[PDB]
Amino acid sequence: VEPVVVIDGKGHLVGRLASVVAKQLLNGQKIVVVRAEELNISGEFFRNKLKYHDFLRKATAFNKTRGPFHFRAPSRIFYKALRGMVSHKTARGKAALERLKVFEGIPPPYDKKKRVVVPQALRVLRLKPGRKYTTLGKLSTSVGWKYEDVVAKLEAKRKVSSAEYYAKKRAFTKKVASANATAAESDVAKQLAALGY
Amino acid sequence: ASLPHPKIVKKHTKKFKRHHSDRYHRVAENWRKQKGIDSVVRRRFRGNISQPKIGYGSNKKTKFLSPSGHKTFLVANVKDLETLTMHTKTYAAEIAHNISAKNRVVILARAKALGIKVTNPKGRLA
Amino acid sequence: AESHRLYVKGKHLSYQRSKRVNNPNVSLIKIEGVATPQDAQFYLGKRIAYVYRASKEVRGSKIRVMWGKVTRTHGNSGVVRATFRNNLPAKTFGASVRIFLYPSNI
Amino acid sequence: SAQKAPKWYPSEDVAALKKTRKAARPQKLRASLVPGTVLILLAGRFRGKRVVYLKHLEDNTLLISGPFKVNGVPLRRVNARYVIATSTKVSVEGVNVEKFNVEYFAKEEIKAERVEDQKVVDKALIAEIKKTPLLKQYLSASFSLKNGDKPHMLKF
Amino acid sequence: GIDHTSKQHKRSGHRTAPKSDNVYLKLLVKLYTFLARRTDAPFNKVVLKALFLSKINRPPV
RNA sequence: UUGGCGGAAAGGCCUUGGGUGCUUGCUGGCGAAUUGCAAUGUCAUUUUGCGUGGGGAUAAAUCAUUUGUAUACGACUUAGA
RNA sequence: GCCCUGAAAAUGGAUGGCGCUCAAGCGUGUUACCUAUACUCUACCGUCAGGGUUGAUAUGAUGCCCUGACGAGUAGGCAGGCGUGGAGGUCAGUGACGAAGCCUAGACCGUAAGGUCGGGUCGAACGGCCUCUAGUGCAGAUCUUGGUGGUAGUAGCAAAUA
RNA sequence: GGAAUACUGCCAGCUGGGACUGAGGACUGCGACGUAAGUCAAGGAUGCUGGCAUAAUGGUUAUAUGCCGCCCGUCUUGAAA
RNA sequence: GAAAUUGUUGAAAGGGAAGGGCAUUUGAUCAGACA
Ligand SMILES: [Cl-]
Ligand SMILES: [Cl-]
Ligand SMILES: [Mg+2]
Ligand SMILES: [Mg+2]
Ligand SMILES: [Mg+2]
Ligand SMILES: [Mg+2]
Ligand SMILES: [Mg+2]
Ligand SMILES: [Mg+2]
Ligand SMILES: [Mg+2]
Ligand SMILES: [Mg+2]
Ligand SMILES: [Mg+2]
Ligand SMILES: [Mg+2]
Ligand SMILES: [Mg+2]
Ligand SMILES: [Mg+2]
Ligand SMILES: [Mg+2]
Ligand SMILES: [Mg+2]
Ligand SMILES: [Mg+2]
Ligand SMILES: [Mg+2]
Ligand SMILES: [Mg+2]
Ligand SMILES: [Mg+2]
Ligand SMILES: [Mg+2]
Ligand SMILES: [Mg+2]
Ligand SMILES: [Mg+2]
Ligand SMILES: [Mg+2]
Ligand SMILES: [Mg+2]
Ligand SMILES: [Mg+2]
Repeated sequence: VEPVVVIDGKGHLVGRLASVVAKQLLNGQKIVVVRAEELNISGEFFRNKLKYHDFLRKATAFNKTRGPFHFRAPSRIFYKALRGMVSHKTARGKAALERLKVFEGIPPPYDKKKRVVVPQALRVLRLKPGRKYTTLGKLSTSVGWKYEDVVAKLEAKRKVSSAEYYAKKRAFTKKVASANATAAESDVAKQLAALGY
Repeated sequence: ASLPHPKIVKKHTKKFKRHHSDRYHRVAENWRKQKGIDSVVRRRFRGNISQPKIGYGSNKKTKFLSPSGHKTFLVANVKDLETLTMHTKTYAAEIAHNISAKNRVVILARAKALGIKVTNPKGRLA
Repeated sequence: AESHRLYVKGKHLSYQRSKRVNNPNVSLIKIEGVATPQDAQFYLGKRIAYVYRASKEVRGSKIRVMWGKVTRTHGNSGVVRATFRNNLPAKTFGASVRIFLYPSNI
Repeated sequence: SAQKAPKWYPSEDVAALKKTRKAARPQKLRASLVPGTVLILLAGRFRGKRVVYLKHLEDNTLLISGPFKVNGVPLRRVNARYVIATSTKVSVEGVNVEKFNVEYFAKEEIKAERVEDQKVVDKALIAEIKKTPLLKQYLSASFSLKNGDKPHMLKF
Repeated sequence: GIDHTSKQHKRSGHRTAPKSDNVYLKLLVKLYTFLARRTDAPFNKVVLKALFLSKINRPPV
């Protein structure tokens, strides 16, 4: 319903989230994905690392610059999973892919906005308890991602500022809540209660 | 001016062009039926051009009717124009391409007096 | 007030189609707030308009409209089928359409 | 001869039509349409206005009034399929509307008689409107759809 | 699809008119066409069919 | 207009003071028509061009010439009021 | 039963792809839903079959009309039509006030073969209909003759002392 | 001991919403409702109303978008090869 | 004074061919009734 939907990628299964976003883009909804380094994939870490090495060895024999490109960043790994679910070789597919943005961490434009989640793709709601899963941030580092520590340091700074904002918002909400309760027991409040509001 | 008629329906307005007439200059657009053993057009594979067939035939009540509702009848002088005197609601006169400019003036004047519609009244007008 | 909307927002998804063949004469329409075939029965027969803009002004306006209506439901998720006087262009897959409240049975 | 004349010509006479069996019968309105019901106009110049339904005319049209003094909608005709019937009612006994018919709205500035009978009809309506609180303010406002409003679940 | 038990669009195989262009013969066919339709007499139907026969099928008597 | 904060793509957020407009928190009085029974019935933001006047600033590159740390040709690297 | 060991091939790689783990996997059960040139109903075209109607004063009894069913197709058969050179007849046909030919993302008719018209160019003959006749219809045959391209301003224009 | 409900089946029971279609063209048939005259949903659509009368609908053409489409001819069991 | 092929002018499209079928948008262009 929002003109732009911002999805927090933490705790989401990569494949199920990718299917949801691909349909949203084709239907005409702009999507922004943040914290791609906190994505989850079902299965043990060693299994997924072996799968990526199978992907690594595929390349054009006579020229390596022509073959498949192996992007190591967590945001580009999710982008690969999403491009495969869109007909990206058509003009309709190209237009849909321009409605999507994926970032590691939460960049300054979106750190003061609202983030939503997709229950269909949440790991805590889908995987059976006890099943092993892997985190996309550590998988990317093992295959040659260089900016894991930089994102971690910046995210720590963002949380300090975000926590300070929440403390002031909590204090103001307590003041507002008391006034609404104080404003009760009046004739206007009783009439609103009869109508459901 | 013509008699009332049911709505005219054209089953296939698009021209039937010969296969590969847009690929080689030597192949004209006049329709020819493909007779090759392996031809995809003859075997009617999906995505290829359609071929003429009797199923496209137009309704007999509206066949040969111009959009104005009249049937075209070619005339060359005054004498054959007057054959449409009692049939002004079903036939419209068309002047032949090789009629001189001065003879067209006489035909048009007579047609107006008789109330006969002319489909090409602007030909060879000074 | 700040709102003057008297229609329900909708999206043009695609044509009626099989896996490999499409049918431009029928368009599939998604209506916001409708997620059930039972709920989609309310909008059957309602007029639908697609509003777009052009550079050239023709009849004292630079806004053009294509009219249609809802025919039947589609699937189990509240999608409906629609037919327009002229078929919607394929570039409008994902564009917005307006579903009016007339004709009314309320 | 440029073209050979046809031997047969079709008849110029036009045949008569067969006798049609289609008898006109009066329209039956839906049960929600009762005189004195507040209606919401869905289209036209006065779209979104809340008016009062008065009488059902002979050409399958509804006679409505704003009233003109409340929301500026005069005595007009509307189509039953382009309105929404609400659950609120206004008493109509005491309002004379038998003078208005199809010929009254003949097409052929504003005439003098249209002004006078507007005030006569509205005066009786306004007296009944004052009976219930906040109804006059309700008629002055316009209806609109808000975000999250689902017409298939809204009750009028 | 229809599982046809017989050949489709099959002509009757009998002459329905004379092959010749004789104007006077066609007049006789027109006369006995009317008689065969509105007399219910078996003689008229036999004569009408005999007028369609070819030369080898009408030997001299 | 005052002060503070924000560099991950900050281009935003918060705050001080006065001026002015509106206020449907409540009670009033006038205006609406005729778009004729519906026709998006036009109220958005993209880029560019030509004319107004209120400020602001007064360069370089290439060819040709020259160099050999360069060089198939282009290119590269130097010099010259 | 499922899973695992047994289980080694050469360009990089394929449950169709992405991806999927109380599955989007395997076995099984219950419903909803999607869509073929198939099925049902209607319109229109054609084909075949069975029938109606000669009565003058209005024209086609090879006419007009009513009813039912049917429609794939190489090799091949048959039927109805379109177009071309020439011939008999006819339209007391068209034409230097412009015949034929040619050009024309201009118009109209026919399912189609094709026919008709407007505009431009041009300069001396040509067409409709009823019949007769044939050296009568081209995309191919490493087809015949003639003309013209890409290659391409490319290969190259360096033996014999200057 | 006395009912209800579930499941399955029937009704020449009633009723709301949506979509596609309007072939035919004087009369003739079979019925229905009526004491009658007549009427009717009974062998195929009529009634009422509005806007525009022109590039608005539509045709042609170029382009764009969705889906689909391998080079014809020939020999061959089999040809995009 | 046709075609192949070519120059100039005008319009349009072009991310490893081009061309085609069905449908509609946009641009250009055009016949038919005003009874
Ligand atoms: Cl150099
Ligand atoms: Cl033809
Ligand atoms: Mg590296
Ligand atoms: Mg055509
Ligand atoms: Mg074959
Ligand atoms: Mg054919
Ligand atoms: Mg299963
Ligand atoms: Mg079918
Ligand atoms: Mg056949
Ligand atoms: Mg000439
Ligand atoms: Mg041309
Ligand atoms: Mg001469
Ligand atoms: Mg020969
Ligand atoms: Mg040919
Ligand atoms: Mg040739
Ligand atoms: Mg051949
Ligand atoms: Mg050759
Ligand atoms: Mg050279
Ligand atoms: Mg040499
Ligand atoms: Mg030498
Ligand atoms: Mg159009
Ligand atoms: Mg394909
Ligand atoms: Mg072989
Ligand atoms: Mg072949
Ligand atoms: Mg010359
Ligand atoms: Mg040429």
